[PDB]
Amino acid sequence: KLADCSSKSPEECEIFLVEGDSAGGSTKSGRDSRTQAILPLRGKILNVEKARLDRILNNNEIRQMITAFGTGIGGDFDLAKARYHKIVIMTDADVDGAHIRTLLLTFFYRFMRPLIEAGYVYIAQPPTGYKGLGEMNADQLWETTMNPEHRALLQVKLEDAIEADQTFEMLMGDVVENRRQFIEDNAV
Amino acid sequence: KLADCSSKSPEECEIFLVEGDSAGGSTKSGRDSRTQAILPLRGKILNVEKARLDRILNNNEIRQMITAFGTGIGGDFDLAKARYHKIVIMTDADVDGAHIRTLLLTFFYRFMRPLIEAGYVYIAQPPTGYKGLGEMNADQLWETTMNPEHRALLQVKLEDAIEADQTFEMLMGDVVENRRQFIEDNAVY
Amino acid sequence: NERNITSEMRESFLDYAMSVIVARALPDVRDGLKPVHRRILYGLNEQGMTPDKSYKKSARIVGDVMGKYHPHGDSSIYEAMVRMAQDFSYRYPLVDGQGNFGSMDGDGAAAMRYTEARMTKITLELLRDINKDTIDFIDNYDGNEREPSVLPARFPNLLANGASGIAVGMATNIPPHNLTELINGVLSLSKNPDISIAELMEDIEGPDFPTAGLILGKSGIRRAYETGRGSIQMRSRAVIEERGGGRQRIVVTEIPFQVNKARMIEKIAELVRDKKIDGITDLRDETSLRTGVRVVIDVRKDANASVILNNLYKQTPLQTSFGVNMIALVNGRPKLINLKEALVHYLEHQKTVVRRRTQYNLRKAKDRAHILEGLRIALDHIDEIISTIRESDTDKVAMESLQQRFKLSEKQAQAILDMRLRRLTGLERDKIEAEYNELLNYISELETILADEEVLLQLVRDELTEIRDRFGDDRRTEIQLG
Amino acid sequence: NERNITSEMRESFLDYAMSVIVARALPDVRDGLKPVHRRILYGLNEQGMTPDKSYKKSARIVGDVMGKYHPHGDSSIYEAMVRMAQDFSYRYPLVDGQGNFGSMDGDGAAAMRYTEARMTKITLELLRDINKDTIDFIDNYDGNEREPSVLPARFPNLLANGASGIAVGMATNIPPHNLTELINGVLSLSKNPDISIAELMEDIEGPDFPTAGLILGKSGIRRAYETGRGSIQMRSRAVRIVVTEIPFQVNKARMIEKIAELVRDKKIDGITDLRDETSLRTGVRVVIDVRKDANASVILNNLYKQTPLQTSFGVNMIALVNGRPKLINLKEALVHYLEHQKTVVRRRTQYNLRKAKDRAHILEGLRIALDHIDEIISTIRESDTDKVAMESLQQRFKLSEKQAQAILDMRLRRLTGLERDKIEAEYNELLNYISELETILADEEVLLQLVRDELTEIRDRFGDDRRTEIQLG
DNA sequence: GAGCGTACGGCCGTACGCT
DNA sequence: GAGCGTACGGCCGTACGCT
Repeated sequence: KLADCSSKSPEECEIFLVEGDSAGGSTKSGRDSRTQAILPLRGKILNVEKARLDRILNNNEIRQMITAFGTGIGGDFDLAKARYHKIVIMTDADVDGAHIRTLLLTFFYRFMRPLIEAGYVYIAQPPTGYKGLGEMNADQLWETTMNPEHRALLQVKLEDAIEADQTFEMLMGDVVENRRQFIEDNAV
Repeated sequence: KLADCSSKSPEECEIFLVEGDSAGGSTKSGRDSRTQAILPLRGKILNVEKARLDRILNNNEIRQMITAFGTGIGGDFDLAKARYHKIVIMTDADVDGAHIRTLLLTFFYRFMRPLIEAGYVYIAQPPTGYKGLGEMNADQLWETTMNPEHRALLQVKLEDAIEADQTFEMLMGDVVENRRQFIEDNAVY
Repeated sequence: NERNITSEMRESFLDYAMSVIVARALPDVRDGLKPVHRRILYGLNEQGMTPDKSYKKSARIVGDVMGKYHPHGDSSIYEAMVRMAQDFSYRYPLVDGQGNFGSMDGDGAAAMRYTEARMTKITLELLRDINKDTIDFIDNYDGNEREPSVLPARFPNLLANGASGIAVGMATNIPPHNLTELINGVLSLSKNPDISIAELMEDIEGPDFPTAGLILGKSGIRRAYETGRGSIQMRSRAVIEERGGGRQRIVVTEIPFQVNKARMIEKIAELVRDKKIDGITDLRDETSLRTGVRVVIDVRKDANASVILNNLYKQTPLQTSFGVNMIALVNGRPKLINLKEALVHYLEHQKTVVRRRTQYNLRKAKDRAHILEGLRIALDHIDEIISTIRESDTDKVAMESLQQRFKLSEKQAQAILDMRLRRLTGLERDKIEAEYNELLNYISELETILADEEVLLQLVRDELTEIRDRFGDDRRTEIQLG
Repeated sequence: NERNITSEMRESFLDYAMSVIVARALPDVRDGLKPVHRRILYGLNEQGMTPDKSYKKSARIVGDVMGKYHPHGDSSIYEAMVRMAQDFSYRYPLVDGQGNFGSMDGDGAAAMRYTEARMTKITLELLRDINKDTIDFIDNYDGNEREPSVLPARFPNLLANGASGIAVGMATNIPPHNLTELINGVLSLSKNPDISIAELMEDIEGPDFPTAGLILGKSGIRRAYETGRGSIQMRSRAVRIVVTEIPFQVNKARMIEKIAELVRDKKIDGITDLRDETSLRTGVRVVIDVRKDANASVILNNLYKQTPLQTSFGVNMIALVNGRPKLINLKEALVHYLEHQKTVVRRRTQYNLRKAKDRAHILEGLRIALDHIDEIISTIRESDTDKVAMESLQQRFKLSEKQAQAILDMRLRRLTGLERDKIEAEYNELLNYISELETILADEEVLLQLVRDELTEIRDRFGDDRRTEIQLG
């Protein structure tokens, strides 16, 4: 499913994780195929803070990502083997896009933490005037979201390890009450 | 997928071949579950006049029918083993319903010919005012199509074996031109 | 640019969670509807798919909603519409379906191009007075349409048809109830704001499932009505019959709510096969449209059917729990509500709907009376009116001259310029006076309602009583004591 | 009751076959549209989704078309609309899409709730004069709506955008053509009914694919235009060898994978590596690194033979003529189209004349009413009912029932000074308009010239350059 | 022989909360 | 604990003609 870039120099290579073949086709058309790779994902991935390892390792989307990044998993992980120095989480500015963002960040936090620590994980969404990536023409997708000349990527930073561990357990973990209380306390 | 009847006396037992789970559910609700069985089919079946035996035998919908009828196929066919004395082809009065009718009759003609000869194969469609079986409520499906007291079933009859063999080869066979000429010649009707 | 992983996680999880809560999974306390259901019913209203007009294909309604209101998969709309038409799912069905709308054995509905739908007579009551400024309209997803934020809901639908929804941080599970009991409860609450739950329970005995069956005791019911949470035990209606030759058989005629009959029978079959239950010789589904639900369990000679039946309640879905968790949107926020809170919010909603309808009707009537006053002046001095218009070069001059000469408003003068020559006839002249006099009386009646809060409150009671007498039916579920 | 297996088979197969033929798979010769495509375009017209208004979501269009005209799967409607918006599929795109509408590598369009659409400027021309009694309207599937049987189609769409369809007993495969060449062909035919195909080919050189590329010779083209059938060889534009244009309906990704397959299995040799250097900026670019001292001319000729780098277009020009499928040559296609245009213009003129004559009659009565308004008012005021008022107005002023009705329906605002002058000015202008319309209908040559003038305007406005090179040999 | 495009059938998977 | 119902992802099969 991965539409790889021609370059094999990871420092200059970037991968855009897009939600569906609905954003896959347009980004594959709009990209600079020299240094930009596209990994279209089949909707919501497994919540790795709830799921057990055997279920996680047998998931074809989880497998696709591990294979594409070339770092490996925990015991065999290697940051020097990373095939891209930019892993861009591309989602829509909506309910489902927001959830996909949280599930993906959960996977990277629990299974590929040094990737965040190295500043390789980025976040991108449509610019104001659009709600979804599927609304955009490939040229606008390039000029506003993919063109390194003028784009809007947010680098994901790990500032406090204790606070992050607590946040991921509260929001994505098995205890509903902690999440319910967070919603109740921060509702606007 | 077959929703069988309680009775095991084939003489009084009837099976309705319906298009999809879309007609399956309502006929399963509307039937007399004592003597009426329902076999919902997953759309258009294989054209057995074009397809080879290996492809036909590996088809699940073809397999389900063979299993349900009991009889067997071709040389191993046994009319005395037939679980139902009425096999009703239930289709809609539309483009897709018409094609399903032709594909099913083709299967019955090439693989279960004595079933037609015994007068076990019947044809049913929605009554006037309805185009599709999915438009009908189960009570109307019962009262107009499934109730032996007042229904409209057409018994399929084999009159001329040579003329039928020619009809099935012309309409369902590999030679497009014979079919094109038939369409061209009978387009007025 | 950079972003803290913690800040992003909290922000994105909150955006997702709130959206599922307020705009997807949970119903509003006032009308008892989730966004998708409200849209289907509004869609049916605007497309004029009323009970008195012919059925239209489901694809016309689905496509319209897809469409103008719900930019999600057409299956989500169709599936929700199907359930609303199921008499085994909805205690008071909201959709009047023609064709295959699914079965109790989990068989799906036919494709939307074959099925046909329209509103039920009771759905007219959900939408009643929607175009009389009773409820607030909001822009649709693209700003091209206007959609209701809530429906007038002239019957307490939340409790009547119940609800279930899995959200984020919470879930809802409201059982359906009897409409007669509910309206009686609302009427008792309308007379005494300080009414207790125990007093309300004299009207609202407990849940009332479309699938009938039984409820074991009032302890679970009471707990659920007092707190908003409680387990209610649902039992199938089963009797022990004689087969002949000293043999016995269990006959099941009613099963619990949301229980798949085919899956329940397959569970009984699995247990007899695995030898986990003994004394069962045969098991058959003798269900028909004419005879209703009938599941026959043949019992082995000399074996106790009472013991076998008690084991079936324990080991199979023949006895199922309804875990009550009454969560609904109150002032656009999720809230765990008890029986009294549910009825209070509903009654408050009804008072607002009728007050706003009366206020709208009064504005509408006062505006029309003003127009008729101008037309009456025009008809009394028509030769003068015509001269004024004829002398004028433009419509602006004609209007200014009519306002100045006959002391008319801009609106009155406009109505005279828009008056057809046909209206000068004898019958048309009398029609205007007759309309005016009738309107004067209507305005007085409306003003009487708005001057006294008790007269308005009684109007709510009278309108609810009419619904109760029209749509109120018999209780189906027996509450055994217990 | 009983039925003969033969009678049933023949009856059911015929019902199915004719329905796929006339109401699904094949296009009408006049507008070049299959039922689903006509419905999408009509739907866009009724929903006012014109080029001058803002985009609307595809779900809003699909849902309308599905419920009002096409009771089949919403994906069938969406898929057909997506193709209409693809500049690599349609020579003259009919849908103006915003968002992901698919790619040349067979990537699908985004969900219909994400994409937006509206009509293209050229689609306005397919629908032009539809509400001027130019075409016949028929009842929709449920009798609640009215839908066109054919569109006015003020440009020869069948040949312009081409067609393909698998039916029963037959199939169609018409390639797309250049609009300038086509209108020039129609104009040449309009001046000489006895024109030969060879003469027409001086205007219409051959097919013109949106994907450009080349055509090997005119032999295949000629055979297809003469008989309605013929193989046309499409070749990629290739000059290490660099591919800049690929044949029509060829999947670039699959073509590259086919070349990659040939190199792995040692089928072809003398090639180091192959890369898809296509970008939105550079356009189609497929580069193949040729091995040192190996003949690139020989390698390229083998690629044409062994891969879809050279693909055939099997022409089979089948279209619905008088609601029947027919194999048509180039002249027949243009004759049916020109005949359709003549009918559209004649019917528009006849409609405009009825409309004008009716209005002139109304203005005559209003002129009498305004000249004697004091008497008119007295007559109405004296009358108890509208029936009495009407009978009394017809009797005194010799007015018709229609004229008297228009006076009773007249608003008091129509009594102002400027409003009486407006009625006289409209009447005098209308008298001249009627004369102009009658001149068009009295002379078949004046009508035929109007068709020519209207077609020339389309040609000058939408006509573009040829993309496909027709290589000599 | 395997795609194309109109039509129609099926089958799985993910989150989310509470049994 | 597979299922409930709102949301979203995927995969596969059938006919039909031509090449």
